[PDB]
Amino acid sequence: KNKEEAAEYAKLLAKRMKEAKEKRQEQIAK
Amino acid sequence: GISRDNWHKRRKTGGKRKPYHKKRKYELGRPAANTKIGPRRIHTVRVRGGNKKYRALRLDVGNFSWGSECCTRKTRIIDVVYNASNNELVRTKTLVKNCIVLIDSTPYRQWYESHYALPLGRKKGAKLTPEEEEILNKKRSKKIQKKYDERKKNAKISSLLEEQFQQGKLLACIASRPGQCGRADGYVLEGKELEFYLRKIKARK
Amino acid sequence: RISGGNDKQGFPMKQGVLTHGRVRLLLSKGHSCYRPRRTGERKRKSVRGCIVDANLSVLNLVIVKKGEKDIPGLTDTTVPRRLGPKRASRIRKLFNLSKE
Amino acid sequence: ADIQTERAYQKQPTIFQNKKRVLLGETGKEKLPRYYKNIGLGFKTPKEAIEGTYIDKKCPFTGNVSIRGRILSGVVTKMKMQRTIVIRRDYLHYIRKYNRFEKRHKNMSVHLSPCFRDVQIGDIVTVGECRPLSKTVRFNVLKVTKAAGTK
Amino acid sequence: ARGPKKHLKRVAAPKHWMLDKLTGVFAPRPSTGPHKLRECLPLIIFLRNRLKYALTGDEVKKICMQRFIKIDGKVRTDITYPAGFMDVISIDKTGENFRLIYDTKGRFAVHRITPEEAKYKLCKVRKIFVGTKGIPHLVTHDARTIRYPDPLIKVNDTIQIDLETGKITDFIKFDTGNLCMVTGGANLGRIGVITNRERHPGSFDVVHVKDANGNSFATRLSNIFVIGKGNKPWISLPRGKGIRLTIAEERDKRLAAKQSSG
RNA sequence: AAACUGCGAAUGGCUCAUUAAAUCAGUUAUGGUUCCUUUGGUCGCUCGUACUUGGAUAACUGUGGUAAUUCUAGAGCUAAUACAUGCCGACGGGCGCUGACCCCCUUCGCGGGGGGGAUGCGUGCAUUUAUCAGUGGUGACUCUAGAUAACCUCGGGCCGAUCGCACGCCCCCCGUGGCGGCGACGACCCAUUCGAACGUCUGCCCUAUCAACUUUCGAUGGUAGUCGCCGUGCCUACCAUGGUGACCACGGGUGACGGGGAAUCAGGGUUCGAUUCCGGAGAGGGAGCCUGAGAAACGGCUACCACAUCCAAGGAAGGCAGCAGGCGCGCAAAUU
RNA sequence: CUCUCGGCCGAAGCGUUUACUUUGAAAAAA
Ligand SMILES: [Mg+2]
Ligand SMILES: [Mg+2]
Ligand SMILES: [Mg+2]
Ligand SMILES: [Mg+2]
Ligand SMILES: [Mg+2]
Ligand SMILES: [Mg+2]
Ligand SMILES: [Mg+2]
Ligand SMILES: [Mg+2]
Ligand SMILES: [Mg+2]
Ligand SMILES: [Mg+2]
Ligand SMILES: [Mg+2]
Ligand SMILES: [Mg+2]
Ligand SMILES: [Mg+2]
Ligand SMILES: [Mg+2]
Ligand SMILES: [Mg+2]
Ligand SMILES: [Mg+2]
Ligand SMILES: [Mg+2]
Ligand SMILES: [Mg+2]
Ligand SMILES: [Mg+2]
Ligand SMILES: [Mg+2]
Ligand SMILES: [Mg+2]
Ligand SMILES: [Mg+2]
Ligand SMILES: [Mg+2]
Ligand SMILES: [Mg+2]
Ligand SMILES: [Mg+2]
Ligand SMILES: [Mg+2]
Ligand SMILES: [Mg+2]
Ligand SMILES: [Mg+2]
Ligand SMILES: [Mg+2]
Ligand SMILES: [Mg+2]
Ligand SMILES: [Mg+2]
Ligand SMILES: [Mg+2]
Ligand SMILES: [Mg+2]
Ligand SMILES: [Mg+2]
Ligand SMILES: [Mg+2]
Ligand SMILES: [Mg+2]
Repeated sequence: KNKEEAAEYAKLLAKRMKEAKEKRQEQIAK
Repeated sequence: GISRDNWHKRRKTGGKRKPYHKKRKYELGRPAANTKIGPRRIHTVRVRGGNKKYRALRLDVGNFSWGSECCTRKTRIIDVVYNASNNELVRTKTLVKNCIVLIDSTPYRQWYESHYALPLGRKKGAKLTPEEEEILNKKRSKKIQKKYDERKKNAKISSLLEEQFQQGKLLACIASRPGQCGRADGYVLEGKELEFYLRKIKARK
Repeated sequence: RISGGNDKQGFPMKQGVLTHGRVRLLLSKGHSCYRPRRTGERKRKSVRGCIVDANLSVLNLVIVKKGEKDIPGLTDTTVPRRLGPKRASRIRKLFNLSKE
Repeated sequence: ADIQTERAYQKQPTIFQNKKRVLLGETGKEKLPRYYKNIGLGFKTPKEAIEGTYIDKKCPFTGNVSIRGRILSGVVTKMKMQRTIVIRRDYLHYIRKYNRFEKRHKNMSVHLSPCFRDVQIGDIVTVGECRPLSKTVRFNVLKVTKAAGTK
Repeated sequence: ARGPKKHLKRVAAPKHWMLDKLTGVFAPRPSTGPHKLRECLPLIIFLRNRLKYALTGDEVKKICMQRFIKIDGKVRTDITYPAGFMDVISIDKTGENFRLIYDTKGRFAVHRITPEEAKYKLCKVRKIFVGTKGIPHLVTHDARTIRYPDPLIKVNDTIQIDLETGKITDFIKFDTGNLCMVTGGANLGRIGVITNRERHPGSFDVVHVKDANGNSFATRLSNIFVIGKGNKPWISLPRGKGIRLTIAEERDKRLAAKQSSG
């Protein structure tokens, strides 16, 4: 359970950080 | 027994107040733990909530930290020299928080000689033992000698600490409360604070 | 061997007290001559000293070494049966059993 | 020197002033970094607190206290204790039977930080609530405004 | 007193239990649990006073000891168990499901739901904190602690929990324009749309809500529970849609119902 | 059955003696503490006989003492989720420092670099101290989380030697056979629930034939400590001379427990509230404690003061302001 | 009410501050 939850949250956190950085990049570029 | 309540005190105006209830369990107090210097002796106290308080009655060692070098080591406690709150504590050699004590310097000297590979605390007579000679004059390769020579750039200590190392004893200040946690922990005095406490000790004599 | 006894008022003898007469002690759990009724209860009880004197109603004795003959009431009787060990390790120790 | 007036050494607990450095950086200036914090609620930190050298553990800006509770106001009446003053709060109490009011007052002992200087008797002070600092002190001075007669 | 109190006087019980005065001296003191004593509904009160299944307290115990009642999918045998807001009660013997939702009068209502809906619940995020090894933790209004939540979820938001696994499926953010219900105060049981939020540093925040009919009111921030996004709730609503009627129009509705009866 | 173990007995019930910014009521705070239990989260995260370890004690069987008690003494047996002691496994490694040696570039060469590395020490969560950098949150942390050097109490933190019900799948196999489902109990630490405890602002009846009070023995504030579950003259040492008061301080009285409320009342108001709900206090008067998460507990203990029971005079045992009931008191109040 | 910065509104300063009045919230049951 610990391993599975850690892996799933790692994937979710990567997705969230990528989304936030992409939106910030779009705001800066415009 | 010993009560530390607030309703036995006079009012702000100065008039006295009549109590409306007797002494309660949660307002109790306990006799002081006069911690001396000697072989370790600690008694546990059952406190409110079922927890424990370690009531140290005798202590002789503790871990102190050299902050500038960030070197924490376990060293024995030798004597008590100064106490800001009361000088009677110095006479009876009582270990309390913020008291100034003397500790041994050997582990700090060992770490310093193993790190910078320079003499420290040695007499000018240059007498040596082969173990210390191979600790200081060991055969190292080019890469390791390069790191040691670079470390030798920052190897410098104030005259006060060097004199204390020559004496074999350092001045330290205790930061933990021995009567509450059962251990005497602190830090080595250095800098302006060391000068202040040296002046206080000299003026006391 | 001197186990214990009772003086002429019926009070028992305690090992610790070293006197010829009675004393009053505050007894708690783990003490002989007392049995608490509540958790943490203590009570003041009168206890006779350990020193043997002439003012004793009864004195207790335990035979440790046997003599030439055997008392007709004490020794010649056959030993009675008793409960056997209940823990497995004590069974093995009594009967010298191996693990197999 | 001037700061060190007690038998014990007066230090700011959260600042480490024994950090070793090269001999070139020692010659420049022996300027200890000051510890201060923003207390919130729109109150600004006085410049004397940031640039000062005083030591006060009960100061709302450079000490170990927390401001939470009620924010009150008063007029300075007495300045004779060490780092603490006495202010007076005036109000009117309503009597239902006569449909009128009566004048009443209260006295408060509050802690005054060394950052606030040039405080005279008769000027307005805004204080905030904190944990009990002594037997009778529960408030700390947050702002000082001068009297109407200031020139 | 010298310690915790174990009794509850009947007249000192919460008034939304609708207990009568002459039945007895005591009232069932709720056990410690997910919900507060003043904001819960004991199992016995719901089981004998609301549903009329049992007549005495003994029959409630006889029902409970047969392991028939489930709260949030778990069997509870305690007859004073504190059941609170947005909880699911299942009786498989009769095949019934209920959800505890306040009515417009500020009382818990007997609200039957589809067994498909009984698989999830809504929770309000109460606390967000990072624990050992840098693991985020989320604490809800019903004492549930969930590890590794979505990084976008903050306090005062709503999360949907699947009762079987106890894991977040999705969430609703606390923003103006969403649907909310009041869980305490004078406006308890009312449903509306958030209009604006007033921030008072060092004090309580005030939030304004407007219902479907256009009536406006305000509450504290702690008394608001976000139900759905926009105008669409994520749960089924009771008979009243959350609109509080005045006494005059309640009388008018009652008279109209009486006239049409017969 | 009995006895050991566990839990409760700190709730409830009674009374209003004390108590005049005290209690209490409304309003805030704990970013200054503790918290049985319920609910949820963690519980191979530590690299260092286990196919189950040890000694006793009751109940029981026998022998007894005292005028007397819910007094107990000796002897013979036997258990644990009582009392103790202690492994394996995961365990392959990973990461921080020490680092003999081995290579790869530039250099004529020194020298300037980039890697690999055997051998040693440390390692997880809690505890104490020092230092460094700045995931998530607050109006505000000396917050949470991270890193580094150590420490870690023998009156000793955790890391399961416990119980029940259904019992099945797998192997070169018939074994040391391997695996597996629901629960019960226990436990270090977070969160929650029930609280408790200290604080903020405002508010109380008569009395000046009570006008100055407090500070030797803490009264007001500062510094460092002790004690305490925490904040604080709570206490200690060294210091400053402070603090309150006609807006009534201080003292005295109250046939004064405080409110939600009650009687009378055009509108104002006057009087009452021991009494079933919410807080407080007490168990003949004081004081000191054990156990426990929680008591300065009294249908717990230990003393003194006042009463008072049995006695074989050596001793033993007491607390109805709990329900009935009895004496006394009174104008004044019910069934052992 | 006021410039600025962000999406007419949003943030921030408001008000020299109160007293008063009118709202709103929190306010045990009996
Ligand atoms: Mg009293
Ligand atoms: Mg009038
Ligand atoms: Mg009671
Ligand atoms: Mg209950
Ligand atoms: Mg028992
Ligand atoms: Mg108990
Ligand atoms: Mg009764
Ligand atoms: Mg109050
Ligand atoms: Mg605290
Ligand atoms: Mg708990
Ligand atoms: Mg025996
Ligand atoms: Mg045990
Ligand atoms: Mg930290
Ligand atoms: Mg202090
Ligand atoms: Mg002080
Ligand atoms: Mg009265
Ligand atoms: Mg009275
Ligand atoms: Mg009238
Ligand atoms: Mg009239
Ligand atoms: Mg009343
Ligand atoms: Mg009353
Ligand atoms: Mg009376
Ligand atoms: Mg009491
Ligand atoms: Mg009584
Ligand atoms: Mg009496
Ligand atoms: Mg008594
Ligand atoms: Mg207990
Ligand atoms: Mg008592
Ligand atoms: Mg009684
Ligand atoms: Mg009682
Ligand atoms: Mg009676
Ligand atoms: Mg009786
Ligand atoms: Mg009558
Ligand atoms: Mg009569
Ligand atoms: Mg009310
Ligand atoms: Mg009411």
